This record gives sequence, C-alpha cells and structure tokens, in this order.
Amino acid sequence: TPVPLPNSEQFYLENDRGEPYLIQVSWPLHWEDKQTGRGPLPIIYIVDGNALFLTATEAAWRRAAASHFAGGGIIVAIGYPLKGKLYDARRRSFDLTPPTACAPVGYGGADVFLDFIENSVRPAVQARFPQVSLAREALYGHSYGGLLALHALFTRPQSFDCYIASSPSIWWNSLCILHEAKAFVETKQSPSLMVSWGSWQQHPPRWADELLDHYEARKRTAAELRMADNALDLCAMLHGCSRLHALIKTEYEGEDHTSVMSCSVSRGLTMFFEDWPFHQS
Amino acid sequence: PTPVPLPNSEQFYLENDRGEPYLIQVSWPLHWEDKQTGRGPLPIIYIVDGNALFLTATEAAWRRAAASHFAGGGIIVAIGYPLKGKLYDARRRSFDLTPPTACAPVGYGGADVFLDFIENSVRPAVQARFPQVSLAREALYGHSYGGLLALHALFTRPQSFDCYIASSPSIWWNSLCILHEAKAFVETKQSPSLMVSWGSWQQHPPRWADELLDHYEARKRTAAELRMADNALDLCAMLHGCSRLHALIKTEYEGEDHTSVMSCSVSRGLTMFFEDWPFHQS
Ligand SMILES: [Cl-]
Ligand SMILES: [Cl-]
Repeated sequence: TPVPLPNSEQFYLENDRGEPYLIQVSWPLHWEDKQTGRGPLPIIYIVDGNALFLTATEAAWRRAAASHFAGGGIIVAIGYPLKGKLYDARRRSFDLTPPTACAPVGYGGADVFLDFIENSVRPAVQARFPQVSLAREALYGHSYGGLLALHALFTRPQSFDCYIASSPSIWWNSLCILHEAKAFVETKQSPSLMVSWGSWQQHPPRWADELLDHYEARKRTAAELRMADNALDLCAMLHGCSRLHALIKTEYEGEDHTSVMSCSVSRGLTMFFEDWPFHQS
Repeated sequence: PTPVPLPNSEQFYLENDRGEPYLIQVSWPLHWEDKQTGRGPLPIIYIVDGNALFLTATEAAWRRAAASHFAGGGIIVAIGYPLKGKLYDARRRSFDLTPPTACAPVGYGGADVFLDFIENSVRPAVQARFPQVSLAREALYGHSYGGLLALHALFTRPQSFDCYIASSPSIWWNSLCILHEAKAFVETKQSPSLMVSWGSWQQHPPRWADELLDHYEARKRTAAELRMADNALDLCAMLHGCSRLHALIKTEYEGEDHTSVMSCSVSRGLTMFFEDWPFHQS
C-alpha cells in the first residue's frame, strides 16, 4: 500500500550546534544505481526542503522526455524532521535570515546555516556519489529562502555558481538586504542570479464573494510586503554589475505566494541543468 | 541513509475488464492524522499519466495549506501504470488517451474503455478507501494525449465529471478529429467546466544555445504542424457562449514548453478546483 520513492534517499545531519537536518537527495530516474552516474553533473540545493523536494525531484524526472535534456542533475532538499507540516517556523526563522542589530531573538543565523551547507551537507552529498563530480552548484530558496539566496550571493558569491531567489522577502527588517546589495555592486568566474515573483503577490485579485474588509486587509498586507517593486528595485540596482554574469528576472502572471513555488523551482532547476551557461546581462 | 517515505499517501493496483494493469496513487491533506480524519464533502481530482504528475500534484496540494484561500484541500488520484525507470507507458497510453476513429492506426482508440474503467473501477475503489468522505465534485486532468482525453470525456460524456482540465491538448491528433465531437457537443440540446492551457514555447519555441539553424528550423516546422496554441484558441472560440458549458478558462503560460508547463497546469488545476469552486460564469 505505501508509496516508495525511487532513485532517492534521505539521511539526518547535525550542524555545529547539534540541531538536526533532514537531507533528501534524488537523481535521474533512468539510473539503475547511484553508481551508474559518472562524470560532471550539476547539483541544486533547496532550502525549506520538506516543501519542495518532491516537486523538484519529479520536475527533474519529467525533463528526461524533453528534447533539450542534457542528462539532468542531483536534487538536494535541506529540510527539518517534521510530521504533518512542510515548514519549521522557529528553525527557518534563524537559518534563513541574515544577522542584524535590531533583529528579534531567534533570527540572524544565515551565516551559520550557509557554513553548515558548505562544510557538512555538500561533502556528505559528494560522498554519496564518489564517481560523480560537481560541474556546478545552485542554491534555491523561496520567501525567507530567497532572502538567504540573495544574502549568500552578496556576502559569499564564490559559494555557489547560480543563486535562485524565488519571491525573496526583501521587505524583512526594513530592507536590510539592499545594504548588502549596494556593497556587492560597489566592490571591484562571476555567478548568476535568478529572481522571480508572482503578479498576485503585490496585486492580489478579490476572490469570489470575498467581503471588502477581508480583501482590503490582504491588499494592505500585499502593499507593505511590496514583493514586485522591491524585486524590480533590486534588479535595477544590480544592473550592469561586473561581479554578476547574468541576472534573469521573471514575473509569473497569475501566481501568488504559494502557487509560484511550483513554477519557480521547476524552471529554476530546468534552466540550471539545461541552459548553462546563461547569456551575459 | 534510508529510502524517502511519502506520508499521507498510498497506492494500489487495479485492472480494467481487458485484464490490463493500472497503478492507482492516492494522497490526502498532510495535516490529517490518517485517511479517516477526512469527513464531509471533499473535492477529488483524477490525473491520467499518473506516474509523471503524482508527486507534484501531491506536494502542490500540501503547499496550499499555508495559503489564505485554503478550504481544507482535497484528494489527489493519479491513474498510472506499473513502470520502473520512466514516467510514461507509450504503448498503453496511446490506446487509453486517444478517441476511436476509423482511420486511427493499430494501438489507438481506447479512450471509452479507459473512461469506463475510471468511472466503474477507479472511482468506487477510491471512495471505498474514504467511506466517511463524500465526493463534493470530481475533476479529470490530463496532459498532451491526456488533454485530448479530457476534451473527449467532456464532449461525449459531459456528466462524467464536474471539471475537465485539458493541459496542452493534442487537438492536432488524427487530422483534428476531436473538432467533430466538439462541434456536435455545442450544436445539440448542471453544466460542467473546462480549463484549457498551453505553453507559449510549444508553437513558437526559442532557439537553444549552440543549436544549428537547420536543427532549429526542423523544430519550428514540427511546432507549426502541431499548432498547439492556435488549435486551442480555435476550440475555445467554438465552445464560447455554449449552454452545456458553465465556465471556460483558457491560459497561455509565458515561457513554458511541452514538458515544463506540466508543473504549472497541474498545480493551478487542482488549486482552482479545490479553492475557487464554483467558477464564475463563462
Ligand atoms: Cl538593523
Ligand atoms: Cl477518421
């Protein structure tokens, strides 16, 4: 009766502080073993792993039938031990937000998390595929994950080849990420950045027989988050940056905070696997 | 290092009257303690080419739990085949997803057999796994040939499902034979709803890097022949203002190809059916 997931495995890693992480890995479906994979392969790391692993895995498998298929790559979902939910609110609050002075308690642990990914997760995944070598590495994240991806690019650009910021929470802590962006731009193989967002995030339409008070509240919230304009402001700031090879920005029409995750992660891994290297910006 | 478990889900094997096997994969909201947690009316979506879309549909449904317009979700049913190392059964689906015609080659035209199997075998089997649950409404999703099946289902047996979701329907198949059924559907006589979608890169594909011009012109020629977008628009215009159709929703996904659009269409498909029902009149 139970659904067994093929060509995939999961294991638990602990960070320096002893906090546990669920590492889920998948590889091309046509593979008989892990060992069958040989030579250079791309790899993508997905934060909030529990929420995205299956979609990223299956989307990657679907590419096998596509004409522009190059051989695929390895999916790595970095998540938490959970039951009956996709997110660890407390853990991700620390792991995904950059350090600031006025940040409340339980925030500003992004550098701890990034160090963990580079020093613990990456080597552990590399060990699972001895015959495989990493052609290139991508970091994907959504919302707070998007903020982490941007933070990673601006403070440690050599860490990953491609950064995929899905609907990044630029709003967080009075637009503190824009300070790092300016410093990154003003400083003298450059990585690539993929920024995306849904059109319904900042400009949500009213539902069927939705009461006005409920709608204006969603409108107010949307206006404050300022998902589209903050993203457009960032991209305009990064425009003509020498430290960035390519900047791809996409507004997914008719997608909201939640629904866009399907789109962004699917295109993210597809372009990284099949369209590398991207054209200069 | 252990295998990856899929929680709040199960699979079982059914066989049609011809003795041909099927893998039925089912999932339900993640917050549920088990199957029996579910009570009262719930929506249910049936996805053909189940092996290719079950995990995306499942996880996309779970992701909606955090969304504002969440209303308890629904049940995902992926109707697939016993496969190992691939997502599609080319031979089986060729029969199951295409409607009967006099000119169709051998191995095609088994859509009615498949739709009977879904209604007579799959639906009751799933209902039996959730006795306390009532089926508020039913949706039939399919992609490519699956989209052709969804349209075929609507035109020949519109009462079978409440919603039909045709993702990039292969209207081109067999000299546009489906337009006969659509023509008869509109020119005769609670009305169901139809969701049609396609990728913008299907009919107008962009050139790849390091792609020879000769190779690119071959892809464009193929794309022009299949005529994904224009055939869909021609069909939607033909169905517009029809009495037997409650709502028609068409979408062109910008920058999506044949394969990539599947992620978008199935995700929005189940979301709209679960959260935005009933659709506004069209
Ligand atoms: Cl601060
Ligand atoms: Cl014919």
